[PDB]
Amino acid sequence: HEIGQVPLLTLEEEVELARKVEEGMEAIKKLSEITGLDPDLIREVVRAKILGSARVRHIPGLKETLDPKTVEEIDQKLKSLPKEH
Amino acid sequence: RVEYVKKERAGLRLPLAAWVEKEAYKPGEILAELPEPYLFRAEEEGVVELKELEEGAFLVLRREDEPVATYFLPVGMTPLVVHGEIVEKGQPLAEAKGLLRMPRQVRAAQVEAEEEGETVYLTLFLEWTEPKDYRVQPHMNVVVPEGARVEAGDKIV
RNA sequence: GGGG
DNA sequence: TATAATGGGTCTGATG
DNA sequence: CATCAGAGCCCCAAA
Repeated sequence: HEIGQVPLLTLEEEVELARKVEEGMEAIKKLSEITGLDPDLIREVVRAKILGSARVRHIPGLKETLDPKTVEEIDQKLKSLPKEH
Repeated sequence: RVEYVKKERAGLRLPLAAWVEKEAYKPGEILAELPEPYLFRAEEEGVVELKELEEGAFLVLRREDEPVATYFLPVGMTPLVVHGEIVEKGQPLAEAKGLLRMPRQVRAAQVEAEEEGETVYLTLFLEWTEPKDYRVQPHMNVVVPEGARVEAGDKIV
């Protein structure tokens, strides 16, 4: 029943979502170059904020524990950038 | 649909007594009223380049392929020529029949009037929009908002 | 499935 | 690692 | 009026 709540994608929104996902993937590569941080770490912090404060945990593979404190520091180091970055 | 903004200069000859004087003409505004049919005649030699808008048309004579005259036919002007036609000087191009006025999708910036006997030759600084439609497909995405003024070479899709 |  | 594939197979007594 | 927990002992050969 829960699965039937989410409508099936049209060929357009199928390509749109798949497209936005691939662009976001590249936006974290180009974002680790600028910031000079770990790609994986960045992409996790991007997840922390989209999913919500319900999930927050130490992702084994990453080097810095993911407590609300260190995500806020990386969310500010992100917001600290010029409009073009 | 991209409403492309064109801004050129064009002319038109009317009976001086049928022409209402104004330093500009907003869309739909009356430009002249003729008590009888008056044949807007050609004043240059060349091959016609008809360009019909929504209402009202353009008409560009050329020698070789260099433009030599650009005429403007407002509403009320039925063109008596076809595209690519050869016109000798003085041959009637269109016909005005009573009230003629600017089309809705085009306006007159400046207006310059030279008088010559019982007529006026208007040099209208016209600016209008010519829409072109583009079909968009499922593999493609529109990267431009509604009302976004684009310059040449910009990406829309 | 039998015994008591 | 790439056709497309998108919703399963008795029998009684005490307690809320 | 529905849901859950009870409903004898020991022994054998089988599986």
